[PDB]
Amino acid sequence: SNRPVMGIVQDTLTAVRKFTKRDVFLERGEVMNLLMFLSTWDGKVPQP
Amino acid sequence: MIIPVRCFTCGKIVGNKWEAYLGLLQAEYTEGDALDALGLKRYCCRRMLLAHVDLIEKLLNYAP
Amino acid sequence: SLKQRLKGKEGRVRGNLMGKRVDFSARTVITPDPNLSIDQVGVPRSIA
Amino acid sequence: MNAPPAFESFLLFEGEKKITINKDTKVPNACLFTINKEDHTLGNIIKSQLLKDPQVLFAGYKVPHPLEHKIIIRVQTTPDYSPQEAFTNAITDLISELSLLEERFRVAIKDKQEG
Amino acid sequence: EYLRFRELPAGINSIVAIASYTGYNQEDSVIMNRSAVDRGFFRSVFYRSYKEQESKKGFDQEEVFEKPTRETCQGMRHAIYDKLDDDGLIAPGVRVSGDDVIIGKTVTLPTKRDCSTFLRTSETGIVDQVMVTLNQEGYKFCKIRVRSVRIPQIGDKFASRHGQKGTCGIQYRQEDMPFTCEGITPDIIINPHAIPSRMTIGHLIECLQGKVSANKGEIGDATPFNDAVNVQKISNLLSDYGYHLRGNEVLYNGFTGRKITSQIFIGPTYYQRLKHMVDDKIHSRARGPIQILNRQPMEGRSRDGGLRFGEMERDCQIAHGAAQFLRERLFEASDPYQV
Amino acid sequence: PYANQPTVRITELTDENVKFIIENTDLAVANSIRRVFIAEVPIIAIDWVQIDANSSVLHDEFIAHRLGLIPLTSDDIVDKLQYSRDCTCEEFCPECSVEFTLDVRCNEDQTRHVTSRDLISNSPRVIPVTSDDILIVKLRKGQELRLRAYAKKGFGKEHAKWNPTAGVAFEYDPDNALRHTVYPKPEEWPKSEYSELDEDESQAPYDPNGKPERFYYNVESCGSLRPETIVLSALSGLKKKLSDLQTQLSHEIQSDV
Amino acid sequence: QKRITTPYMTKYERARVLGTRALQIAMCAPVMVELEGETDPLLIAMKELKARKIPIIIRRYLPDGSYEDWGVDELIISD
Amino acid sequence: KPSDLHLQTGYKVERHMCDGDIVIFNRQPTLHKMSMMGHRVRILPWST
Amino acid sequence: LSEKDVDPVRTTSNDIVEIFTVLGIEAVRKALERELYHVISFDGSYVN
Amino acid sequence: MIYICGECHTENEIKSRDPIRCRECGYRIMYKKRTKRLVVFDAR
Amino acid sequence: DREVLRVIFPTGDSKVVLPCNLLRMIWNAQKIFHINPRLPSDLHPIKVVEGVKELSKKLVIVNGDDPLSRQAQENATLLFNIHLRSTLCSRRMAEEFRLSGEAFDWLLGEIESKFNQAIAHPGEMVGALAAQSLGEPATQMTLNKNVTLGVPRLKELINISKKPKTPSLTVFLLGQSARDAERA
Ligand SMILES: [Zn+2]
Ligand SMILES: [Zn+2]
Ligand SMILES: [Zn+2]
Repeated sequence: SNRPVMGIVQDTLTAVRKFTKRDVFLERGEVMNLLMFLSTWDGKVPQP
Repeated sequence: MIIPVRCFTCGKIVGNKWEAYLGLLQAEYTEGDALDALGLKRYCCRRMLLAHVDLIEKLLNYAP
Repeated sequence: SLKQRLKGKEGRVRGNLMGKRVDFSARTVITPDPNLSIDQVGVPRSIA
Repeated sequence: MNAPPAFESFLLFEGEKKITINKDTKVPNACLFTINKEDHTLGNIIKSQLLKDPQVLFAGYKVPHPLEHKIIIRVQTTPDYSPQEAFTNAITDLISELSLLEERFRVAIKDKQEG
Repeated sequence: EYLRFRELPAGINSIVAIASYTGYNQEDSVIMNRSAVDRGFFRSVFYRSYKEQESKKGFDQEEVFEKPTRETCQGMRHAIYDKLDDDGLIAPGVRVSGDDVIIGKTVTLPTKRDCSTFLRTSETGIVDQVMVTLNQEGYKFCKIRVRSVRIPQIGDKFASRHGQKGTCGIQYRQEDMPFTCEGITPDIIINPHAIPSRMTIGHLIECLQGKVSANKGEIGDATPFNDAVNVQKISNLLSDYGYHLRGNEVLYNGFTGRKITSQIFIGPTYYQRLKHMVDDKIHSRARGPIQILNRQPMEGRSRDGGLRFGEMERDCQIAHGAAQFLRERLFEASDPYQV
Repeated sequence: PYANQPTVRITELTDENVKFIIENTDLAVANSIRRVFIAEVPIIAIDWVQIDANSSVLHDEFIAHRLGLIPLTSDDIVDKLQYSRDCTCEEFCPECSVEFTLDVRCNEDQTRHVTSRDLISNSPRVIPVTSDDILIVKLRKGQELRLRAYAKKGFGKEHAKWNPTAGVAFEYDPDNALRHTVYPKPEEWPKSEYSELDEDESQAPYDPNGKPERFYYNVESCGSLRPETIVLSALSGLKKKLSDLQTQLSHEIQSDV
Repeated sequence: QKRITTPYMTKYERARVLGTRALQIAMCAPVMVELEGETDPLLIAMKELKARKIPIIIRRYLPDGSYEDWGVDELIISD
Repeated sequence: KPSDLHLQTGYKVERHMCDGDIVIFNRQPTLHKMSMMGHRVRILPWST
Repeated sequence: LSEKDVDPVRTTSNDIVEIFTVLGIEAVRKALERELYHVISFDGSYVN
Repeated sequence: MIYICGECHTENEIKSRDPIRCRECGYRIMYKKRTKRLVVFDAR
Repeated sequence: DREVLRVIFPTGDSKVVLPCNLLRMIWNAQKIFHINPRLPSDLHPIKVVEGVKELSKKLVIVNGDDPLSRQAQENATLLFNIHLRSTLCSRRMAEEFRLSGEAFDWLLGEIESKFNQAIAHPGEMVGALAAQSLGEPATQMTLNKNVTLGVPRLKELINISKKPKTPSLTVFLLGQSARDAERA
């Protein structure tokens, strides 16, 4: 069906919807924790 | 089978409370009152005694 | 008879030529691991 | 059948380093600290103590896998400050806080016990 | 009351939190409390009995119980025959592992072949009982019970009483588990995503009623068609014990100690450990024995058989275009032959 | 030099629990403290059982499981005792373990309750906490239990039997001023025992600059250690882990250069 | 010359060329590319494929019975 | 005996499956192409 | 189809055999595609 | 080779040749006695 | 091309399946080369016309210069070429996309590169692919005016049967009968 066969499912899908809401704000410490789990991260913290 | 030594959730000792719990029930205590009398405040520990089945008593009926 | 041996799902052709039991294969229960990559499989040491 | 020994989560097997330091090539003044047989206990306090250092730009830790017993701590400091120096100062600050906490808890016990 | 379920229960009341904690309970998986398991939570015994009979039938052929010496007896295996007692029977209280001989049986050769009983490869237990008697045929008859203790592992099946089965995906210690302000950690964490599609609302009501039962000290009544019991009534009772009326509690992350933003539905639920344990299903094959007729890997886990690479698996590899791997599975790894 | 300056207030101190408040700490330090109460406070527990006779209805390792969970007095002897892995002796010795004996025969018609009071230690400093008594097994007439056990040092990170706590209540921001938890209907939620709010309001006003600074504890003791000893042992043990870590870090820094 | 088949290497040719070359390397065949700290025969074959140094000719059989011989260097690798 | 344990070129060592080993990992019924996919082996300490 | 006031261009039968014997092999090729497409796409599923 | 009778609980020495049967009550179900070898249980 | 499309899609459904996503490729070019939609473009309209003509020759499905090969090549890429022409037209390249010369040259390269990657690979077991592609959906089909559908209908199509379970005949009225219920 010329489309992906696997996607984001269950927790990650339910959480990514909450995560990308307009009113989700992360503190400096919270952000640095998440970037630890980003294998492709360039090591540069973006401007908040 | 036998009263677990510790509460599964928090690790409080409950294996010294089964006989006391039975005695309190013999004294017309309600189950909730008997658990309170024994100091089991967290409902995890109350679960241990309130739901225990003492099958070891049945097993002692069979001759060794 | 000979005819019975060759026909059917469990017959000689379908059961032993089109499909067959193989060496170097393992089977066990599967559990989630969000810390693996999509292209990784966590394997017990006993199977390895 | 495949159950690891319970002690394997806090005991180092022979030839295992408790902590190793690896420079982070992506950005300057960044090092990765791989600590063996440690969990969120030390990872969280070290990370939170580092975030209190104004010269630390990035502080973060992770347990790469719960079945493994490693914590990776990533520290990035300012050019005039070393990640290793930040790490040592963070532990001394934690040790000072814990030692002070021990002394003040002992006094509290004595006051409570006395009356 | 009439099923005698109280007298012979088949489960444990578990503090169950319905939460997405670390992703290890997704897709009908379960997070278990390692500390609770260390305290006997869902610990079980597996008893397996082996029966062996020595029968003499034939002009000079007979079977006896004895320790088969590698020289005297023809048949032999790489197992260990040292555990056997002089009478060919292992003794109670002896630890036995895979490839161990529990019954030493020798059949006189027309010197003598070995028909000794080998303990199941996966099984690793302790000989519990060794019963010897005469069977219905009058021949000497031995039954040996091997006792193995099964501590809940990752991969063991657990179900509530509402069709919500799931294997254990990971076990966290008490400090790693999320806790309430009272220090209560869940024994089991199930994913919230198991509830919506399945619509096992009775699971949520049992958890709410279980919380009231444990706090009140009364066994709750969940008889189906009972107007005297409503969710609102149960919720009102729960409020009287200092809990949120809907069974939610503020939980703290065990790794960081921070309050979780969402309050977690947590309470006692009766779970049951299912017979299906991973250690009874894990099976690995790497050049095992082959069957006589087809000269292909044997069948069955107990026979160290190979997994079937069936037509569907073959059709799949054709679509992949992996001609060589298809040749490995269907020729090289099954029955390579020359004519 | 950015160390915190924590203050301690002990609210309640009994033989079973210690209730205290820590102020001016980070949440990570407060959480690591409770997390050490449970997993890294050493005590002495039975970890080696050798059963000579067991005619009871409970199989051998059923009994051994209970023996391990029986709390033993560990208040001061635990510090003296060495870890059997660290000790240079054979399997066991008095400097790394405590020997226990249990020899009960039932010959009366009345059921015989084998309790922790029937466990006899070779060292008076390490005894079952109950000496009601914890029930190990019930014996029928003609049944006996004869075993010897060795209790060794350990902490909860290995097995829950070395966890000295019976529940560590931990709390902060009882009025939810930081909004670390968002209540869909705050009016529906019971007030915390440490809540300083009036009956009319359910939440403290949001504090944009607030941080978790005050933490409430209720460390209940299984009995192996006094509740105040668990806290002190945790604080020194957590400090030991950090000091041990820094020694390794010093070598690694020196080795690289 | 006079080739009608695609100038690109197919995914099936890449899979077999790499697998076949890896076995040759694993059997002590000379490595056409310069390797630095590479010991896996399959990774070495990948370097040769990228360098277009695999000494293998792919013979593509056409339905009519004829074939076209392509050098691995001639074909366009997907990467 | 180490003499028989001495390796020389052309020998094959049937070594244990290790991290990064490529395996085919299948769930039945095998209905389409994604029912059998290749995975890199990661060794983890349990039986699933 | 031969009936008056009946469109002989769009009037179609869902019976594949009827199409073959009336319209030919190419018509049934198209009709077979449409009928198979109907069952696949009936529930919104898409196949290339 | 001591055998405990399944009914009267009497230890009986039976060789590999003599029939298996209680000396006292003649019961036909025997049980091997617990091995003298002592197994070590971790109390976990 | 517009009239050819009307024949191919009489229903007027413009949704098609084609190799290269031209609209996203243009979007990528705008971001890569920082195209400013407000400013006038430096891309000559003729370069668009000539560039697309050159691109069409590079996208070859049926190679060969003989008339039979040329016609098949024209037919094989007819739909894509129509889509390519109606997207990379000079009017639109200057009116909404506003691509520059550098961006357009990159765009032509991407279409060629992505189109060649879309060509079916010799040795592809497309029959097995089709069987699984039409069989996997069957595992989610239901079983049973009313017309047979789902698995039971799929069987009738592949088990071609003299007597279908629910034979039917869709009749379309030709003259005034179509628009008059009484006459229908
Ligand atoms: Zn409890
Ligand atoms: Zn010692
Ligand atoms: Zn007898």
